[PDB]
Amino acid sequence: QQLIRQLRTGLGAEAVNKAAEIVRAHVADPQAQSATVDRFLSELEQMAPSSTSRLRAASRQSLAALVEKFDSVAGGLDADGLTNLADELASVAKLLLSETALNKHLAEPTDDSAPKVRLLERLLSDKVSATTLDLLRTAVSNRWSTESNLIDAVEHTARLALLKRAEIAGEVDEVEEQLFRFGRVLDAEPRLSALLSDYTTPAEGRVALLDKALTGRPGVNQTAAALLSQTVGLLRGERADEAVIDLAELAVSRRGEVVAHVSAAAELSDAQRTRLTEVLSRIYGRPVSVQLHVDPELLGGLSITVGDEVIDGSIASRLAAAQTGLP
Amino acid sequence: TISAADIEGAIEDYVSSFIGTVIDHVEGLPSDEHSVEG
Amino acid sequence: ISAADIEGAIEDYVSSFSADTEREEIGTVIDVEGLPSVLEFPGGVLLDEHSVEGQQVKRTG
Amino acid sequence: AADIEGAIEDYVSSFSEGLPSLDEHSV
Amino acid sequence: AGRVVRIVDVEFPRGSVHLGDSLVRVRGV
Amino acid sequence: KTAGRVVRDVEFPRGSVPLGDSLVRGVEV
Amino acid sequence: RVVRDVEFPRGDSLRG
Amino acid sequence: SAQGDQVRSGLESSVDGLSAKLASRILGVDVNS
Repeated sequence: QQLIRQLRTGLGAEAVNKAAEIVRAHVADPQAQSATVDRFLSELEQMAPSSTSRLRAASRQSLAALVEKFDSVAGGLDADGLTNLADELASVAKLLLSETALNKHLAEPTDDSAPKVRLLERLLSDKVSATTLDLLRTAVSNRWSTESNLIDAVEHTARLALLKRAEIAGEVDEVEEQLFRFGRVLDAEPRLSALLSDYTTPAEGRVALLDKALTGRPGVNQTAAALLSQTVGLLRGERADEAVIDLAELAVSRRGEVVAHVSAAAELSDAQRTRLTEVLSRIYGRPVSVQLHVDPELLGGLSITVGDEVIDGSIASRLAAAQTGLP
Repeated sequence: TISAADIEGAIEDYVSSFIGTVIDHVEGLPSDEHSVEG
Repeated sequence: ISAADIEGAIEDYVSSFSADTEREEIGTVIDVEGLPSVLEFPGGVLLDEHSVEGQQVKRTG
Repeated sequence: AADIEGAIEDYVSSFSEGLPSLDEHSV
Repeated sequence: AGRVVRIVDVEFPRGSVHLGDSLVRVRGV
Repeated sequence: KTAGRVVRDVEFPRGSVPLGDSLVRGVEV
Repeated sequence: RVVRDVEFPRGDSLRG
Repeated sequence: SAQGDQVRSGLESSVDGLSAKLASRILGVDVNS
């Protein structure tokens, strides 16, 4: 049997190796790549459908209320007003982060919030516009599980304002594309992301670095530039690439869609893109947005990933599974 | 927005101005800092 | 030795080799985040809301 | 990546409780 | 109704509950 | 590069780690 | 004033 | 071992069919090579 086991192992090894060579040769043609992608899309069609997450109950509900109030207020606010609101809210968030004593008193749970409103108004009623102060008082009125959730809600409202002005201009697609490109480049260079994520370094210096190095280029969307500058400035021990990924995810989620970091071997034909979007939307219920990565080792197929679920169709993964099946 | 020493005064005023709730411990009752459901 | 059976073993193995992609849930070692509906680790090595370095972890289901 | 490297080196050079020279908080 | 959070802590609607924050003592079931 | 620095513990760039937060003052490691 | 501890105007300068 | 070495070559000729079938099945489409 030991001779039999050795014979099986060796024969399987040779067969799998030369089969891998055969696959590498056959898929090398772009038409073969497209055929594999189409087969995977058909399989996904055959596949059956499915069946603010770091926030506690009180903070979840309070942020929901603040977001709804912002949507109510900003429905009639214009692009310049939106930019002013976003800048003001970013400034207020920086103020809270710097002045911890003020933050704790503004974010302490209470049954009557009148003292909070009095503090806010007697503090900065005139320094900021009416909409900014209205949102701030709505935010402090509610109950936050942790005092940090207050700053989170403030920066979230500011981000929503910037995404709203993006919508008003019409560059939602372009701003989301810029955000995802920025996230990819930050991921590819962990050293820069580590440098920017350090809050202990002055925030303004980091904003200047991002402007002069990455965000300042002829082909950078203004909204994406401002939004990343805001996020990097108001950073609290959060890795920069994670922050920009959250930015892009929120930007898409405003439209009800979801990020699908599809990775392919080559750019998908527009018909393939529509097919993929449709199939993924029907699988996961709500519509989705497809973001393409290109990696030669995939040898065709698609390695889809949404949230926490991965559908690994790469031919390389299939080959590896073949090489792990030999007795 | 500008941070100025006046805010250090403002907080004091707030503290001067300020029924309990069973958090799990009771919050409120100003008359540790966090606490002494529903 | 009856080499026919030795060849036939691998013939059976390769035939009916269905590695059809299956929707799977993965997490990442954090110091294991993810796996909301919860495990294999690379090399065959085999619980609150926040978590259950950086390597991918697959649940055996 | 030439521009980004130049800019980041420029910034870090310019940049270069307390007593940086034990944790990111204090000694 | 409530859902499991930790494994056993159970989150519940605000007024239909005791660790506080509506909690008591597979995820999301 | 892939060169860590002393924090307390050594902090390495993500992906280059040989404690979470990529950990395992400021002198290269 | 007293919080827990006594808080004085300016760890970090440390009911009512 | 001697018979093992013999069977090495005795079966190395026919590994080609096994490997072609493996590649075709992972691709799902028959491979001529």
